[PDB]
Amino acid sequence: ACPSQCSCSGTTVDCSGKSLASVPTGIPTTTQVLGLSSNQITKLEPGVFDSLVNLQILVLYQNQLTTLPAGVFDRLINLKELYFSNNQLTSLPAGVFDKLTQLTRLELQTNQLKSIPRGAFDNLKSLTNIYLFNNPWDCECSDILYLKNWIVQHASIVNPDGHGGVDNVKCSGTNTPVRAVTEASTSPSKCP
Repeated sequence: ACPSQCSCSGTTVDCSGKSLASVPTGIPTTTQVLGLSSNQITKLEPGVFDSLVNLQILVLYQNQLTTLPAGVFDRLINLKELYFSNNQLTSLPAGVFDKLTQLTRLELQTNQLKSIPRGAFDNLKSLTNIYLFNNPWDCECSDILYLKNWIVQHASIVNPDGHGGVDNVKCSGTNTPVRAVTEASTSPSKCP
């Protein structure tokens, strides 16, 4: 059955724009597309998505999330697209994307991210487009070096489709490109 606060169309569950603070309980396990955008979600509980083994698209755009619980996406082995822009994310858990081998699209723009955990994208061997602009990347901290190395390596897939490319991943304050950060200019002690 469709959750009372959402609208359902086939295997798509549209819970967007309903002033929700919580993900509904009892989303059908056959769901392939889950829209949660434009709500009031500030915190996801551990395991909130574990049932959604058939999910291919997850939309969390325009909420107020600041962190994620460890393992939150681990059961989403069929995910192809993750739309997580326009939240307030300040960090990502280690390993958070490790199970998303089919992911082609990852949207992280317009958050509060300072760095990406080392190796976070290691298993994303289908990824064709990632968005990272409009985050206050902390280029004084040595934690930035993985992101720098990864965007330099994979420059063609960063911020495509008119979003400024690899150069639009910018250091907070100085506004210089993250891709130009040198190891010697960073410090492990200048890390919040």
